[PDB]
Amino acid sequence: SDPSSINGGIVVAMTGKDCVAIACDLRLGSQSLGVSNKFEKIFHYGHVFLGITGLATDVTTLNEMFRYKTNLYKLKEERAIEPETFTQLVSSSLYERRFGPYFVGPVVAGINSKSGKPFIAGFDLIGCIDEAKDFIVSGTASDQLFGMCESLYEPNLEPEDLFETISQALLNAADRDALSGWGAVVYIIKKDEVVKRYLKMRQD
Amino acid sequence: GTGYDLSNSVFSPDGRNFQVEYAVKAVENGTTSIGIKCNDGVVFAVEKLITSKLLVPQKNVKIQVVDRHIGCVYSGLIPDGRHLVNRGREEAASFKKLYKTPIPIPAFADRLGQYVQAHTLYNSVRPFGVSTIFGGVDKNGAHLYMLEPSGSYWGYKGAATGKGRQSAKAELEKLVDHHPEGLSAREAVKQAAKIIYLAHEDNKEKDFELEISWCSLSETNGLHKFVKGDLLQEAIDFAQKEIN
Amino acid sequence: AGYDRHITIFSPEGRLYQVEYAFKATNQTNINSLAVRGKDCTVVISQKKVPDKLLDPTTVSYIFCISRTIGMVVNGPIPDARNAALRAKAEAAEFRYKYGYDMPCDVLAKRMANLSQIYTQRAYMRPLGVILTFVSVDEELGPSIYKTDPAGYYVGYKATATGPKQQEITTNLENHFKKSKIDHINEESWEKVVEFAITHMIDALGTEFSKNDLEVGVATKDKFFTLSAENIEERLVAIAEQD
Amino acid sequence: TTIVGVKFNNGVVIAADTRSTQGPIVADKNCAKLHRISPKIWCAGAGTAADTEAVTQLIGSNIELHSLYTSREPRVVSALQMLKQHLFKYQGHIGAYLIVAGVDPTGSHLFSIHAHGSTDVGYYLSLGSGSLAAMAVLESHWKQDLTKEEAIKLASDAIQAGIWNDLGSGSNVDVCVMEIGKDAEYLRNYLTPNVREEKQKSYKFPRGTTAVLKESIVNICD
Amino acid sequence: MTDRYSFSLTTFSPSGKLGQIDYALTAVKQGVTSLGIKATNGVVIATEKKSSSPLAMSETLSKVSLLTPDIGAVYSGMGPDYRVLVDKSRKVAHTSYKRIYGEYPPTKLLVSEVAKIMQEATQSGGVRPFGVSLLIAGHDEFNGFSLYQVDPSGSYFPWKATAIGKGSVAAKTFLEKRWNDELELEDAIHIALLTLKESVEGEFNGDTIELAIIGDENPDLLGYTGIPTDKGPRFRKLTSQEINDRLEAL
Amino acid sequence: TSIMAVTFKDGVILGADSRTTTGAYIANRVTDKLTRVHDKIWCCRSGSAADTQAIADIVQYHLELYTSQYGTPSTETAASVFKELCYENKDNLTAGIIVAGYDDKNKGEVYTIPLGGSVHKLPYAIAGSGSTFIYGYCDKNFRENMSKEETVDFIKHSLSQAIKWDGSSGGVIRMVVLTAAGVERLIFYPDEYEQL
Amino acid sequence: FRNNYDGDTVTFSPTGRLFQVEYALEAIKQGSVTVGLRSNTHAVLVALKRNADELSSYQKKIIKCDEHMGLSLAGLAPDARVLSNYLRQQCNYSSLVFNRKLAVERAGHLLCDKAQKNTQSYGGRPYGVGLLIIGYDKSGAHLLEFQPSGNVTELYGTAIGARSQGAKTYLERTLDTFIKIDGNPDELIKAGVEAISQSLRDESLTVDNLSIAIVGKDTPFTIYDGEAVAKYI
Amino acid sequence: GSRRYDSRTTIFSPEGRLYQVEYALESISHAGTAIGIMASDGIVLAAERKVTSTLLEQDTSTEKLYKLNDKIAVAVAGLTADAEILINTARIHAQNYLKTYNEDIPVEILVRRLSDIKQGYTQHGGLRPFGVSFIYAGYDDRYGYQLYTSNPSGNYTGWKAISVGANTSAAQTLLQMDYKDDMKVDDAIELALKTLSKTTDSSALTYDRLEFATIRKGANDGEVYQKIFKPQEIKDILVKTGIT
Ligand SMILES: *[B]([O])([O])[C]([C][C]([C])[C])[N]C(=O)[C]([C]C1=[C][C]=[C][C]=[C]1)[N]C(=O)C1=[C]N=[C][C]=N1
Ligand SMILES: *[B]([O])([O])[C]([C][C]([C])[C])[N]C(=O)[C]([C]C1=[C][C]=[C][C]=[C]1)[N]C(=O)C1=[C]N=[C][C]=N1
Repeated sequence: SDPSSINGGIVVAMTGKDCVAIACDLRLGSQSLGVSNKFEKIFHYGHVFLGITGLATDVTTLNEMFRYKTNLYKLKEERAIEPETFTQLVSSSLYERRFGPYFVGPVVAGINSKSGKPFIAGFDLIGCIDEAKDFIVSGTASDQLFGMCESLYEPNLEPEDLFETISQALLNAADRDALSGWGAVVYIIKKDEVVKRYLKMRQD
Repeated sequence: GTGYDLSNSVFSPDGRNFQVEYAVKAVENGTTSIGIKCNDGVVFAVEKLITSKLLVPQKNVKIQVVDRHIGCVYSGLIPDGRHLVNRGREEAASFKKLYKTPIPIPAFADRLGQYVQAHTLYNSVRPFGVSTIFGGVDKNGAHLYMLEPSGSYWGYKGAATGKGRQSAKAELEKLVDHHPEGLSAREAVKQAAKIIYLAHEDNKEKDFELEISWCSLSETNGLHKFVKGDLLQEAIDFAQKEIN
Repeated sequence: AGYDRHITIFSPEGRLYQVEYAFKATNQTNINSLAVRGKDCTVVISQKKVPDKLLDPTTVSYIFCISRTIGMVVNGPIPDARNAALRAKAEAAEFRYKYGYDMPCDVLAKRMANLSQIYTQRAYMRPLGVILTFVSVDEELGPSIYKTDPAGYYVGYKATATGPKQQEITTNLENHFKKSKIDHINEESWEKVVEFAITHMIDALGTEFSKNDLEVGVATKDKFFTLSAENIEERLVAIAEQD
Repeated sequence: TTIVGVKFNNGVVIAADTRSTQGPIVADKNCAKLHRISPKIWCAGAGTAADTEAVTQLIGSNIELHSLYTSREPRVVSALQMLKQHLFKYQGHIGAYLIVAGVDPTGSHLFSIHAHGSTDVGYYLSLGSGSLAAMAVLESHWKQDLTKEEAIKLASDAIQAGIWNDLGSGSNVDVCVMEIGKDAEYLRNYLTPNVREEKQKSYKFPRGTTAVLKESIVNICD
Repeated sequence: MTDRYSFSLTTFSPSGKLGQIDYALTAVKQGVTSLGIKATNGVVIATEKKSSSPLAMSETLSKVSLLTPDIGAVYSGMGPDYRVLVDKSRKVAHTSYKRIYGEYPPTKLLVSEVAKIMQEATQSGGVRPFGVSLLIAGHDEFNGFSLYQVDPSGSYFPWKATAIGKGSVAAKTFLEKRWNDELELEDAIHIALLTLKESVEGEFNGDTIELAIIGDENPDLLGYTGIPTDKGPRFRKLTSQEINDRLEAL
Repeated sequence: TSIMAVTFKDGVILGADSRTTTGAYIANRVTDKLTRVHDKIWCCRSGSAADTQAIADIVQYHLELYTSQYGTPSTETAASVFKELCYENKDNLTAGIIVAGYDDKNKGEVYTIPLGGSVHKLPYAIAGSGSTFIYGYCDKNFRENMSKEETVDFIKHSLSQAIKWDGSSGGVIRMVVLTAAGVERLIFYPDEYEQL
Repeated sequence: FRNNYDGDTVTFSPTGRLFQVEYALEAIKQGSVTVGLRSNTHAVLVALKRNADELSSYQKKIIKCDEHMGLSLAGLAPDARVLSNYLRQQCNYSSLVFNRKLAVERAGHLLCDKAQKNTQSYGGRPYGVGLLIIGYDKSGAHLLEFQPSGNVTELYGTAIGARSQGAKTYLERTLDTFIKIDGNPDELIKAGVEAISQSLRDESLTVDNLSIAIVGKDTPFTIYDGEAVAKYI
Repeated sequence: GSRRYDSRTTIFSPEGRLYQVEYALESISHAGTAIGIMASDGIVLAAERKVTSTLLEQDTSTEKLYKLNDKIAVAVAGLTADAEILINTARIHAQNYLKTYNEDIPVEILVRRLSDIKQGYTQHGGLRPFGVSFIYAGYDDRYGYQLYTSNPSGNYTGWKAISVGANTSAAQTLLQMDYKDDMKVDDAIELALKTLSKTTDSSALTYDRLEFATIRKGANDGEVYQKIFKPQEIKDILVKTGIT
């Protein structure tokens, strides 16, 4: 019934000291039936990362769309799109379908290559931009995520610490949601490098 | 160079539009028709050349009504005239439908004007082959107009077009001078029949048939009506008499 | 090849003959006009010639009331002038509807210039053989005069003139401003500005005018109107009692 | 949401809270409900966030183009006509409720527009779920001939009525002052009466607390 | 009615020439000279306000136009063509960029858009090419300051300095001599004023000349305060006075 | 909403309350329901604020273009335009409109256009939720050719009664007098009409 | 001259002529003669059918529009079919929507307007066929002559096509006579045949070569061919 | 009407040739020469900038070498503006393909498409053809390195080495003289410079008049890399190859 509760899933992003992190669960189900445990919800175009929760078919379609758009962008602009600019492209792209929206909950994370400033943002299904300085949550366990984040979080965490924090936020929120879990992946982003780690969690 | 006269919307070096000017030639080659504005209305009349005895008399009517208060007569390519009245009739219905009040003659005139002028803007169409005399009674008086193939039109005291436009224009100028107080509906009707009999000399070879119509605030109640029977015969006589 | 003179495409010299010929059409009516700016009004004077005796003098005009505030005088054939008028009226009415305020004289001028620029570039549209002078007392710019041509060109003037004897009127007016050193008739009443206008219209043309030889339009704060034969006479008399 | 508009002796001021909600959950604790249509014509929006932002930028964009085309400063009545005819066109489906204010060649103005397309004029206005708390304050303290400072206080207090008494409103207060002869001044977070108290403990985890299955470096460069 | 001119009005001649574009360039040649010079911290574009009558108000006619707060244009050729091109340019900068990425397009892209509009009027049915050549100058975060030229064909190229119109050849030559990669904005303005002098017949002052620059941000020209990331437009038209003050150190 | 237009000896007067509501909340208490569609042709709006505003703006645009071309329009013409919009779009509008105008040849005229989109020319007309409560009063107290003072009094009493009983009506009573003399705006406050 | 102004109907010649239209009229003259005449009770159409070879048929020249209307053609058959079909619809729309038979005079007006549209626009061509329409309506018997220029005229009698001038003179002479052949169709038809023979020359009207149509007071427009017209040869 | 001014861009000559295509080609022949040479370990694209000046900003310039995909690029000869129209649609067809199949578009499929667009302007529409000729240099996992060419007619073919623009006959003879199936990208680079160097219509052959690009699969990686040479880079390779 609710296109946003058929497949399930979560994504969360946090800002730390000279870094940003974005994570997602790996479940893809059809109501009660778990179907895939390798459905990652985080993609990236250049150094800009985007996680998408919601109806899986749209999550896929949007990714294909942004790859398409960021490609033409790079060809014309002769440079890689930045977090801030992309956020705008996501928002305008979503509102374009104002009365027949994609049932997704986008999340943008990245470091501005020129200013080196960490950046994260969330959007509703029709494009409204939520640019937070601390964290963004999305998915079927967003209440739980809000709870975890609102407590566990603290400013200027170092990459190694931010990792522990975002991982615990995701993991414990997912374990209270029937439609999330089945594996998780976390991205720690820094100006220079990006590390990707798969977490160990309950498989029920 | 040359060729400036083969396409309709083309300006010749002297700023003219030859196709329109050629259309006029078609108008001058037509029957003569007139319009006489009077103290509370307007009268219309036209010459109808009797090509043969086979033509049913009084049948092939030429004068046309638009809405219920406007009269239209023209010289030149007859079919083009009907086409213009049809447009005017739609033009009028449209106006009444939105504003409720029947269309003012000045407003109606611009409608025909804008439309005719339109046919001098593209090479994909031909200018109208007629000059139209039309008018009627409205909220503030009577109005008489004459529209040329160029889309040009003005309000007149009297107007004529066609073969004998000069004879008519001459007779009309007299009336204007000798009647500063304004002719009357009844008088204009006879006067008209005369201008037509006189202007017929520029075509004295073929026999004709006269046609008159009028729109007077007092004689017809502001409605356009054709002159028939007695009133018509009385005018034919007044003419046939002064023609000698 | 030689068709570069029938439709609006470039001639080898980079010229557009149809636009040039359209300019020729603007003098066909053999009428002159001029506009000057008062202290708080704008005036436009134009020769009125009624040849045929069978005409109804009251319907022979080349001045138009575009909107409650915009007035427009045309130099060119009446059918093209009316086409331009109807459009300008429509454009002015719509602008008010969409933007909530009255279309400014200069803006309507630009709008019409652009429309004319198009007949200049598109082959199926012929240019209109007219020159449009727009006047009013803009709520932001004050007394205003803007004129457009068949080339789609348009600019604002301190004062201007159009017609066969345009040059004489212009140089006349030029001289007056070189003298007065200001860019407008320093008069409080529009009646004197109308008089100034008619006066110079006479000097430059070397002709005397009767009440039925002229046509006058006046633009003031929130209103543009045209004078009557009698309103004009009252004007003619006044000037008479000075010469 | 609580948004208000208050006219003062030489201009107009608008304020708004900073909370965004989805059901009973606070989505954004500091969003910006104050939008710029042109330099001196600002708008306060309530209703559907995406909608208020979108309609505000669209009209803003057209207003910019109209300004360039007419070589004139934009007028508030123009932003008001474009906005209202757009909303009307969409029979209320675009959930935008706006308080549009500003100064232009013709003076200072204050209007409001509802999603269906109707507009209203007044010296003081409010819209949103906080609308009733705000209006109670306005109807109780407004007076004609307010000074810029009095207006800021009145407008700011009205928003506070919303923040404290309306669950749909909260966090901070944003204000924007538009005075007849000066630049419009936008005061983001003019008031921040809801700072979170220091937490009772730090939840910084000892590194290694999280079990990792696999790890790898991600390729950004092309 | 209905435009039945759905075929090209610009076609290939046996020699391989495209007559209408050639003629359009010829129209551009007759135009009043206009120029542009790129400095290390700015760009300057300037032209002559060839008043077509002393009764006309030269102010009401700007040849230098702002397209975006960091981009301006100037031309040589048919003014009316330029005017409608500026309207389209300003609109395309919104419809095709601001309304999508929430920021004004960078100079090369906007120029690219304009060039496209002109290319179309070179091949579409029923039209003649535009009779103008534009010089567009702007600045953007990742590309810095830039100067371009767009011709009636739709072709465009970047310049350190150049001139178009009536005395372009002579002007281009004078610029090659004075240009270097260390010029400061004032230096370029100065050189611009010197170059334009050789092209102006009559009066040469801040009322007969129109000059604009693309330089630093003008927070004073913004109209409001409160948004740290908004520092004002880099485009600025010089005042009749500002010009005269410099003509004195000519 | 309580609105009415009455024709009298010297022309015609329009009156209305100033309340717009959203359920039981008074969205606007100082609303101006007397809208000008031309110098001497005004209207009274009832029903949907958005609908009537949109309709009014369109009629205004039409009459302005009408004037530009054919001079001042008759009051009958203004009613025709309102009707054309209201009738042709009956399915998507909730607008109860009263059209009143002053002509020199016709003096004052009143045309009422109710929901359906039908037109009705009358000596006087009343509409809006509060009008139901004053049908008796108005029918008993109206006389033709009253004086401006008598008319202003008739409107003032009628509306204060409408405002008294109808919760959708309230605030101030506004009036607009249309005569050869010109246009006059009248406003009456609660403290006055409440004790009539 | 002419050669530079006869390219299409949209062009006026320096004297104000529309050659394309004139050329169309020429197709009519090259068409087989047909005659039309009426009294006050009836209207008759006598048409000489033309055959290609002696192995061919004598192409039909009479079409029925309604029970009270019909016409004879001279010129491009396809154009007559187009115009007759248009008339059939107008005659039909009148009955369906207004339960009223279309006045002959009004049908002439419709044809004129349809023809006119093809003489003012680019790309089209004028119609190349002449038509004689007869009918009996609420105002009696009627005869109409249609010209591609768009000119439609009401007459007592007339003829169009090759040598049509013979018959036309005969009728303009026999006028006072046939106009009074009321209540007697066979007499009107005979007068119709004596008129059409005034334009003969090649051969003599035969049985499969003659075609006649009649309509009036109490006679729904009907067509007679061959045997049925033998008693008139 | 309009017919009068219709050039009829898409008709056959009595000899069965396409006038406009022929003249467009004649146009292309005056364009700066572009060369494409395919080696075993990569592809080389070189082009001579037509018309330059002391003030032309070469650093920010691009007029003959454009990136279509991350594996495909083109060399242009003709109207730059016409070329850009085609290039953009080209870049779009690529992304569409990528979004549909989640695989980069095979080089020929992209070339056939663009060539099809060109062919269209040849058979219907009444519009002039694009005055452009392309040299496509790309790589895909089905045919490895490929080199193609397309012209106004909409015809295309594959090559080991080829040129477009001015003096093609001269340049083609030189290539067909020193080319060898086992060449290496560095050999190709040198051959390319030599050819241009001998077919130039200018004095010497400086870097400010050149555009250079290579599509190689850098051994220390395993992927395909496009490199549009920077002025300085072209100046260097110019010295080494002994042209200083
Ligand atoms: B306020 O109440 O107007 C407030 C502020 C907004 C207009 C800037 N409204 C909201 O925050 C809305 C409430 C709403 C919920 C559901 C349907 C319609 C309106 N919330 C949002 O717009 C929103 C945006 N993104 C994420 C979550 N919620
Ligand atoms: B009155 O009742 O007509 C009144 C005033 C309006 C015509 C200017 N109507 C309204 O205020 C309507 C609702 C209504 C109440 C009673 C009878 C008929 C209609 N309200 C609104 O239009 C409204 C409310 N809030 C915001 C916008 N619009």
